[PDB]
Amino acid sequence: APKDTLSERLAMSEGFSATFNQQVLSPEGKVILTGNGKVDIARPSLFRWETETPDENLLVSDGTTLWHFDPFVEQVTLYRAEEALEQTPFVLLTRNKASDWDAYHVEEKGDVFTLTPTALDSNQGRFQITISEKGVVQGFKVIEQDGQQSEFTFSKVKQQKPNASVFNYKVPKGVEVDDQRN
Amino acid sequence: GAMAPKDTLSERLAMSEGFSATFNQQVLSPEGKVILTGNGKVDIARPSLFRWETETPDENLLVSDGTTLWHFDPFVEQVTLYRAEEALEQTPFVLLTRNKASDWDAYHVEEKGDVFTLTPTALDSNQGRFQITISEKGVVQGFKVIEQDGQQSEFTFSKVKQQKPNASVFNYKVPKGVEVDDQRN
Ligand SMILES: [Zn+2]
Ligand SMILES: [Zn+2]
Ligand SMILES: [Zn+2]
Ligand SMILES: [Zn+2]
Ligand SMILES: [Zn+2]
Ligand SMILES: [Zn+2]
Ligand SMILES: [Zn+2]
Repeated sequence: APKDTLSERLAMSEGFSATFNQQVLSPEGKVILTGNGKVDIARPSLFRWETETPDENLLVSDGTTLWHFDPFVEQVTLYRAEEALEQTPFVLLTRNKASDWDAYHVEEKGDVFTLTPTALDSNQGRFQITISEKGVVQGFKVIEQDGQQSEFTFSKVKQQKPNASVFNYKVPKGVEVDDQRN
Repeated sequence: GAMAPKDTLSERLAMSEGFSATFNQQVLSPEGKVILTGNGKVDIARPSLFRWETETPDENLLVSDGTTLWHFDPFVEQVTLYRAEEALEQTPFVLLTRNKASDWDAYHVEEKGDVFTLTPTALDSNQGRFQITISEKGVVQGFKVIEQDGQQSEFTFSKVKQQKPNASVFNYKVPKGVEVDDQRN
């Protein structure tokens, strides 16, 4: 099955580190933004998404707190890691079992897996994960209902679980802290 | 598969007499960041026929009917004419129109899965390496032009129609008011 193929491929490694490039395309197909950064991901639930361009910022979850640090505005915002998917979709790359995909219909074409929300009332868009038969994640795409798509491609993949330390974010000096856990 | 790279690459290209598709381009610097994007559409009929219509970065048209290669630029409103048998001199895209082993005579070819890497056997070539990604069913997914210093111009195909375009698609007619730069020599 497609869900089982996706999950078994994600399960081949407990984590990875990589650089990424990003391209955002309008519904018309026009490039709106290009960006880049780095990622560390350990399964389940742990992700450290570091954006270099165009908006330098850090998003990091230890499975309990989701932190958002933006250096330009000297701000740290706190969220429940329970509500990660509401805030960011990158947490999908940290899944590793078929029951994690209950909200979606899954389809496979080669290494490309498309996850479509089951309900039709959805405002959420579809997702795509490109992952090799050896379990190497090649890309991730977020497609809005109106056709706008943000595309992430991974390179320089280190197919090893990052240390737990990488996700234990400490609030730094010189920032305001906005608690959004309640 | 990988023990006969040119035969496999040839057999896969021969699976369809042509295709049409949209394409998107990314150029990556030697340090791996995106420095340029583009898009357009392509029609290919095998052998030798191609129509590569670019929208970005520069809007322009390249089309060969096997005899004449036309390059039309709408900003300068000029079309240059070339001999089609020298198409490779002007564009690497003609490589997607091949379908037999003797067409890869100038290259060492490596197959790793669906990715075929074409390397000029001698280092002198101003051109660097080429990469064609094509399924076992013959569907071209992408094409890369790689420079020696690491820069890569990467093309990805989408909305593919695995069907031969009509021969009429490649019978370019020079539009009224366009200047003609004849290089057929
Ligand atoms: Zn994170
Ligand atoms: Zn709240
Ligand atoms: Zn053969
Ligand atoms: Zn055009
Ligand atoms: Zn132009
Ligand atoms: Zn060899
Ligand atoms: Zn005109």
